[PDB]
Amino acid sequence: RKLAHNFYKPLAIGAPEPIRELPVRPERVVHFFPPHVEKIRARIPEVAKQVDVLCGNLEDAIPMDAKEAARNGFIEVVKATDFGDTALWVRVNALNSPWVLDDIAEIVAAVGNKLDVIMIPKVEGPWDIHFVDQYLALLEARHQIKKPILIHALLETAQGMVNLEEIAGASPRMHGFSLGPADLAASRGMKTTRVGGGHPFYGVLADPAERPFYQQDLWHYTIARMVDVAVAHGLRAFYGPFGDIKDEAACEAQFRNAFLLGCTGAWSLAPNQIPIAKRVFSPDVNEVLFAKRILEAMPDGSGVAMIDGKMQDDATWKQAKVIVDLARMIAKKDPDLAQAYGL
Amino acid sequence: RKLAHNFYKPLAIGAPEPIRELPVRPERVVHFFPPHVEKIRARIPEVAKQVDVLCGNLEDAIPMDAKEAARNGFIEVVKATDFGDTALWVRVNALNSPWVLDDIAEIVAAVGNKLDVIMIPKVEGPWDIHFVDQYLALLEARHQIKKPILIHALLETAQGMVNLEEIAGASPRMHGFSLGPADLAASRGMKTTRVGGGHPFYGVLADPERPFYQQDLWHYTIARMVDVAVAHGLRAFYGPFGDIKDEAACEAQFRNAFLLGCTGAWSLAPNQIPIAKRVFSPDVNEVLFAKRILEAMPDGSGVAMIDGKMQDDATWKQAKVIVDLARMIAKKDPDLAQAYGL
Amino acid sequence: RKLAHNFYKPLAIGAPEPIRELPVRPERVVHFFPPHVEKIRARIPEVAKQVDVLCGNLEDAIPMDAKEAARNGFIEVVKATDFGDTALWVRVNALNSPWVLDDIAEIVAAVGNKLDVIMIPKVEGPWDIHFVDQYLALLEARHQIKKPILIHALLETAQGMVNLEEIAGASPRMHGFSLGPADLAASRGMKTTRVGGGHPFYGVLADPERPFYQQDLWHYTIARMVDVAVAHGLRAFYGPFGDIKDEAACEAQFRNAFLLGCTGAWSLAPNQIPIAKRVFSPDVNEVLFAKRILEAMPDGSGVAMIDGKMQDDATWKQAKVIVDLARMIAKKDPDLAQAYGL
Amino acid sequence: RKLAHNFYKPLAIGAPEPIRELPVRPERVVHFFPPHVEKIRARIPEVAKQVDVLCGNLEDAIPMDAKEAARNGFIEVVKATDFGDTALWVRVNALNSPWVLDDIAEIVAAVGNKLDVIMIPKVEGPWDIHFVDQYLALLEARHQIKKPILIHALLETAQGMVNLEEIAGASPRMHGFSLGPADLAASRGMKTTRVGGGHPFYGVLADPRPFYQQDLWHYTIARMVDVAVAHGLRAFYGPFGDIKDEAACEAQFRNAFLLGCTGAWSLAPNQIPIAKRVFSPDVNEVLFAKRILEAMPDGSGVAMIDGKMQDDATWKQAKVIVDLARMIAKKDPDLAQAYGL
Amino acid sequence: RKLAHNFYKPLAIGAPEPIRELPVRPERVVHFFPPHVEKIRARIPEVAKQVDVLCGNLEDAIPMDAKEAARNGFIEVVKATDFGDTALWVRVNALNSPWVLDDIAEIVAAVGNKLDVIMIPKVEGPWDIHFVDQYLALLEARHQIKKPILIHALLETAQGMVNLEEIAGASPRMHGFSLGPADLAASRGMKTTRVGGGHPFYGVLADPAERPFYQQDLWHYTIARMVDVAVAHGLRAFYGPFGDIKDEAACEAQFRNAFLLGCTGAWSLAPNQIPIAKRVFSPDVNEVLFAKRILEAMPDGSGVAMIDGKMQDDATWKQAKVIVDLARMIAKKDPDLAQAYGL
Repeated sequence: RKLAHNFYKPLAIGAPEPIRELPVRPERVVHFFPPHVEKIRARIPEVAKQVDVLCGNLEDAIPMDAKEAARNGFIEVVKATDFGDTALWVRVNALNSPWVLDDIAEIVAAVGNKLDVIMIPKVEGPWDIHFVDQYLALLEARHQIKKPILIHALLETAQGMVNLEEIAGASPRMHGFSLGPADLAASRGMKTTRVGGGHPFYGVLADPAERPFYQQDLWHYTIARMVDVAVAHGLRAFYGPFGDIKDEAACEAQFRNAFLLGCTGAWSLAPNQIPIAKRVFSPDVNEVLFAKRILEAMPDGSGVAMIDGKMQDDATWKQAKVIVDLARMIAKKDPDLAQAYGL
Repeated sequence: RKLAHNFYKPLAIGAPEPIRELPVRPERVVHFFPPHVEKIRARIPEVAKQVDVLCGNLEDAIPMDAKEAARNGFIEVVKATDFGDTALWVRVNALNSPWVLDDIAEIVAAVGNKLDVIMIPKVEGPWDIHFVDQYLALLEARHQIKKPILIHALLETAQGMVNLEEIAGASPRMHGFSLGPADLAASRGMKTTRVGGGHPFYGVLADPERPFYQQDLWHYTIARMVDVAVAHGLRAFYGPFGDIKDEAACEAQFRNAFLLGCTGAWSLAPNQIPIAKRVFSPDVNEVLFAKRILEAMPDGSGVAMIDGKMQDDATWKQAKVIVDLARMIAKKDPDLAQAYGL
Repeated sequence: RKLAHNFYKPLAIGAPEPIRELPVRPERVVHFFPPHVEKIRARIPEVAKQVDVLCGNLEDAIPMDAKEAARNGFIEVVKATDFGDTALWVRVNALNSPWVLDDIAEIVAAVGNKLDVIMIPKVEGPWDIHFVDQYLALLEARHQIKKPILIHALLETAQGMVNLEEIAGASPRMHGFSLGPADLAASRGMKTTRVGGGHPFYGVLADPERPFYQQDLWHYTIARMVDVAVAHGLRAFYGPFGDIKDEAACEAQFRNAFLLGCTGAWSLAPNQIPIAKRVFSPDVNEVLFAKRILEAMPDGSGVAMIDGKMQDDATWKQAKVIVDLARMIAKKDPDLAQAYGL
Repeated sequence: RKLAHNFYKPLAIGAPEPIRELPVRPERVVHFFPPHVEKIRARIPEVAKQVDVLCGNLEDAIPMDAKEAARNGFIEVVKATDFGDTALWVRVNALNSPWVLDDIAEIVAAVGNKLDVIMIPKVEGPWDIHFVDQYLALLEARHQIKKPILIHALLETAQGMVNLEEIAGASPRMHGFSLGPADLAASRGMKTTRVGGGHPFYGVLADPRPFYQQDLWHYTIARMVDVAVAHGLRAFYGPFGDIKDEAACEAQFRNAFLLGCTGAWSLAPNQIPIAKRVFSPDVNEVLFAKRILEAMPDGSGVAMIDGKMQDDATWKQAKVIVDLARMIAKKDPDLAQAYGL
Repeated sequence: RKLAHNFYKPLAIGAPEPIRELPVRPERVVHFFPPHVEKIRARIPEVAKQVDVLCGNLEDAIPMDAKEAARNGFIEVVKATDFGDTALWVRVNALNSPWVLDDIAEIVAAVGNKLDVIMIPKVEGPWDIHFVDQYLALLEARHQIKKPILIHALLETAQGMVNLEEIAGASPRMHGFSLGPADLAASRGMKTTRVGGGHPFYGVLADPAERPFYQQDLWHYTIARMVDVAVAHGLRAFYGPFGDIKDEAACEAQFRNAFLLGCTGAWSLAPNQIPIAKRVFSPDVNEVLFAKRILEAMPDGSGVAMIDGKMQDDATWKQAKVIVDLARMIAKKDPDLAQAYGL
């Protein structure tokens, strides 16, 4: 628990000033891609135009022999690509791995000024954050990175869920969390199906034709807790990978459940999940219109105002301010939503 | 959190001795009324006889040009009304609002001896409780209030849910928590259809037509609220249900709270009044069992075993609570009086 | 918490060295038996062969006038029986009862080397663990117990759930947790139709006859229990299911706990024995995947990758546990032996 | 720490109700004695009249073959002695020792209604207190002890000094702390020439040479007092080993007293009057407190004495120091007139 | 402790923005005066010209029948006086007294825009700070106070010393601490012969004519602990009152002991203590001359510099900046120190 007057200081001389609040931009879909596959690298400038954020993958589904080819491939394609409004993330290897050191160092050195958020696997405590925060700062100051590279934590273990508060407030670099269904289920010892997301035998048997069996959601406690901790710290919650690429119905349903609980976006591991994520995690229409009324009653966000019998202040205003700014950005690339939002 | 030998001490010279445990009384329904409306104000003495708890509202749905009127209005009825066995609460404005200072100060000064619980909107940390505690204490001393005015925390933000333990044990004034569904959903970013309800699209899709089983949005919230509240000797409450017209959903939602361990719920309309009282009335067989406990242990001392279960002091005090509670309800409900035998 | 270098030191001179990790063995079923009953006592050596864990009961459903005969009767049967591969547990009385002192002391004194785990009722805080840990150490050093006796915490209060993390990391004696549904629901104010069951009136009403989707009362509880236990290297157990004859609902409830990460459940009758064993037997596909991890990394060192997932120390020793557990079960079950390939 | 509404409840059924405040009584001197020595046991009924607190010792300086004799001898003399106004303490063996179980269990069983305070050696954390608290409660309930036996923590390790706040607020049984100089110095690696004393070579050298000796125990005692007082506990100076050096003994006792310590141990009859003389309540403080008790008849309302507002916390301490002075006045005629009680 | 992103927010709509760093100004002497006394009240414009800080007293040594007179007297003299460079404090009554509410409310209402710091007696925990913080914010918003009024905690109990960390980080209003010797000694059970002084009989007796008796300082632990907690949280530590007015020798020695341990200033209960405090707690000439070179080496305050073998960063530059500003302000009032400092 750092002191407030030390929390927002750069951890290295020449490192960029830590952020006071998260950058507002579309993050409905976190599209993953293997940077070592040449065919994939070829289409990256085209796919970048269809997604909110594009994320390079050096960890899972990346063979041990391809680790360096992935890192170099990532650096290669990023140097050549103008991502424009699409954000750039990268998931490096775990902190105990023999690749993570070169992963962060070589990438920040080469394409640090294009990198927005870095994803760290298997974050189990604030000590993990402390290392990465200090490590990035020294790398940022070294190569004159102009904007602080944010930290996205991947929740994969039982300990991670327990230490969620301490992780959330360990650094001003914190961006948010991603629920890793397959990894977390393996850690906890959950028996799920279809690489994480449910099990048809988890339900309630009714009292006595045949007794009704009402399936229940295995991930209620997990997401609910993830949202509360994240929101309280001004961070965003995300549903991670939905491994069952072919079941688009279960995918959209699972994505929707996350959205209804307060999640910002989800991962896509294939071209068919891109439109699903962008559709589900798009800001509610009525919610956008309501926030426009709030911004109109309060030009500065100063003073006291009441809308629909509800007192307004700086908190509700900044909040209305982010969702309108967000919706406007989405409207800029979606004529159909530009009409529905009036933005 | 304060030291044990300082926790139950008055925060002001003249302030009444803090309570050691919650006053036992019916709290199945907390009826909200707008004190600035003379028409509604005039019916208060008769409504009070219909509800367990009556709560004046100065906050939401009370216009900014009517705050002073709502405040002065509330003082007016309370001065002129004898509430009898009905508890008197009031929901003042937010701690950052330009109304809260005069709200608490003037109401305590005028009717502090009739006010039981004050409800604080948007409690997010123990620092909120600490302010209200010290502020009330100085006010109680100035006007010689005989009973300590308790504090009810309204949960409306994510931080409030996370800091629930710190809030619960921040003061001996703590009464309990009310879930503010609409406000909490807005804070978290929950997508919900109507206040107090859930969402039709939250559910589990069955494996490869595929059935769709709706889920409860508020399960985690109520469960955590109950656990924290009970552990600190407080009481958990379900807040407002915005759909007055839909009584079936209202009873179903109130029942979900009751089954998880909530004490009562809010009522915004007269049709919600009998619903809350019916749902949150103490379980009959549970009451009947506590009567055996109180009898096996008249003094409440020594060791006793009922149905193979050992009875210590903790279970006895719990049994004393529900039996007394059931009796105060049986006092004005001939049917429950029959079932309880009280 | 204690410092790391002190955490694994014995609390008494002559007390066995504290374990660094849980002893791996079948714990799918915890069969309870009243040691004061003679006809039950006689059939014990036979019942022991049919269960993974046999637990003597001195607490609930044991009359106060039979407490001593239960304690003595337990010592008698344990003395004359070689339980073999069956784990031996005992549930003593509550830490505030007038029996617990003689319970722990006399049992450890006589059969301490045959006792594996002691179940403590109503653990509410780390202080409870601290007493038993220090108490046991003094008793172990006195009678030269070679194996450290582990503590199994019974969760029966809301405060216990709130302090679950402090309880989990209070001692290396910690084995795991078991839910006490009848008590935990009483403490919370939860309404259940069965001990360890749910409630048919708890569910989501659909928007406009309106269908009613039942929900699980225990989702929050089990989920929190699992995360805390697993994080501290402990095992979470479901506990008892009241409705003995509802084997259908018994299996479903046991299954839900298993799917969430619970190691096993209690059995209150012979018919619940095969149900618990069937349900909590290690998932076939976890066993298979674990063997691939072990086959890939002989000594557990170095870096490897299975199905795209990097394997480290944590994954390896976790896989070592599963296979060892599956092998111990394969030994006494030919069907699972072929399914596991062990 | 436990929750406030649970903190003051008996930890066993039939156990006496936990105290809310420390019992007010003279504790200027804690006189130790070896209960196994029959010659000492014979004079105890008379020695008790000469000390504020009498504490039997089962731990240090008690041979391993005499541990059982000491425990039985203690029970024997306590049964035979009417202690009157003299407090009865006992220092059992360490919590890891093979004697502590029998020490606490058998003594409480036989003379639990005469035992006021147990001194526990080498208390390092709240866990130590949690065990003793729960263990005592079950023993108290079983033998129907009428008053809760308090716990006095011995500070003998660096860890104990670090976990002071956590040890203090871990139980309502907590009476206070005694400093254990020899063992604490050994734990820290501190160099002292005497048990309870400092070191002549610890000091400040002047600039170009006089050498100004410093007190090694300043930090330790100051920290102990703050933590104890904050929790409503009493801090004590432990044993002073150098029996013959009465000048240095009084100086060490006085240093502790000036910092806020309640009393000190006595390892020999000659230290008994020294502790009394030093740790007797200041006359001026007693007289000023009498003014408070007179100005505020019930302790309510708001008064002001010498330009200082008197609430309830100030009045409660005025009441404590006066009651304490009166009890001492009951057996010291010189202070009876000095205090005016 | 609050989260960093909520820590620096107004606690009320209309309340001024909380400070990020302590205002830099001469605080060597905090001169106490009784506002209920007429002749004192009439010389205030003259005395204020001779002190760094002027603090009105409503608490100790103020009779109960004079509480209202003192409160009104303070308000009247502040309204009529332009204090210029002199800071204005006030010590209201204890938080449990029947005078606190009126003390704070009426003063903020009438002279809130002239009040710099408010001193609270007997601060024992963060909860105390929490009340005053919120109370002030609601009063500041109501009366349009432009600058936030800071909180100065008086240490008078053993509990206060123990909870010193939680107190220091309880609010951005925190200015620092003052040691209250008579009250704290009474709480602890200490014995002193003078208010603020030690005790002759507290010392080390040398080994075996006469055995020498080396006197020891009673307040070493207290001041040392107070300084570490204060400095860590970016606060300032003050000695407080030295009750022995006559003994100027002991007063200066006692003030110096605080100054050598890092205390910013002390109270002056009498006109003869004013020049003593100003002389003692004036910034050391060596620190000013050296800290200037730091600013000289690195003007903007960034980059990597090295002075006398020691690396200079943001932390050291910021501390060097304040010591020169402080010295320059003092230079404006003292031509001797203006010569020594060179400012």
